[PDB]
Amino acid sequence: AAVHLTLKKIQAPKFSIEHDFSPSDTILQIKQHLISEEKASHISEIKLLLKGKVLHDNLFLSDLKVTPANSTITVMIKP
Amino acid sequence: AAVHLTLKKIQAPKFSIEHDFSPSDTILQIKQHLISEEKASHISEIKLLLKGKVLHDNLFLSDLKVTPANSTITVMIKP
Amino acid sequence: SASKEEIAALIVNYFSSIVEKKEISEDGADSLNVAMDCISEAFGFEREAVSGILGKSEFKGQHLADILN
Amino acid sequence: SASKEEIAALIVNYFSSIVEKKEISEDGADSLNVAMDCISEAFGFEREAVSGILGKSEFKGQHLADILN
Amino acid sequence: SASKEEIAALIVNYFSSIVEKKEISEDGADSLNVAMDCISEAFGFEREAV
Amino acid sequence: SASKEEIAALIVNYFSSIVEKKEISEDGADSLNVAMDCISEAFGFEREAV
Repeated sequence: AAVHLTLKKIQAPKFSIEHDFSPSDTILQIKQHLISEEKASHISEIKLLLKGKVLHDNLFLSDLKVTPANSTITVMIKP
Repeated sequence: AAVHLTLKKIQAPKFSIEHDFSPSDTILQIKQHLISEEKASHISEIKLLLKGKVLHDNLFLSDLKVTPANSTITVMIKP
Repeated sequence: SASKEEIAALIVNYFSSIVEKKEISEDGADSLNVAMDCISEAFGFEREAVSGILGKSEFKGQHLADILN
Repeated sequence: SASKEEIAALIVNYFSSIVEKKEISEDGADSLNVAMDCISEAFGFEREAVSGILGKSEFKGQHLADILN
Repeated sequence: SASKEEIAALIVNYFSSIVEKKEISEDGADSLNVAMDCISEAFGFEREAV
Repeated sequence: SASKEEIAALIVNYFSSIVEKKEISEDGADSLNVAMDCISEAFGFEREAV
């Protein structure tokens, strides 16, 4: 059952985008999505956080225990 | 018109007593009352305060702007 | 970097913590209440102003800078 | 005498003062909010626990003793 | 770690230095002298003892 | 009299020493590194500048 995530980048220039992922997707897949959306060029440029926790690539989305449609992943990008 | 004052000593052994004074009485008169009540032997042994202000003997009770019946003078006694 | 007024307010704030949390006998709370009024009178602030004084971002930041040197 | 946890809580408290009082742009408040969550996570306390941590008589008294030396 | 009496005694010491250097008015000093006695009482020691 | 940037740079310096001495976990350090970048942004300087 899909997880509707918001991906919010606060570093100027900010963005906020949305996408449905599977609970069985990994953090790596969310970074791969960001590259598909041309927000970055390589996964190494991207950090993702849930609240103050930096999320490692191997984590499964279901491990985050986010809500089905109300949660936001913070995006840090260093080119 | 009389001022009904409460005179409260917090230093153990505590006391709390009441007396009506005139607005034209002075702070000296209240210390003299305390001696009349055998709470002390000389006015020099007594300090009086209203909230955090130490009251000088020459002050008039009307200068304190206390309420007619709800105010308390703190009493410190050093024998 | 704390002013004597700021220090006095910290002292009042400490005694206030004890009285509010009932960490002292009632007679001891009465004594600290007199002490808090006297300090406030001596340093020229209202006892009720203490939270505001210690609550300024400016004070918090400077005190943090003192701590972090 | 402050622990690194107490220092972290002071820092979170300072940024919280800025955000609460709206002393920064909305985008800057968003950045400090992320920063406050990261600090809280790093030092093992909940962000909502900070007031309680700094509010203990014990902390206030020790910090006062540090200040008064 | 400072005991409650030690904290109270440092506070009394701080106020004594403010009065002794005349950093506030004489009326202010009056009030701080009363404070110091109430603080000594609250924390169960004598001011002289500080 | 410390400016807001000065305060922010002292904070960044404090966190950098915690990370560098490994006083919290590697995951903690990850989080503090993100904090430091957000702090630098909030107060209008670059972290390298600190």
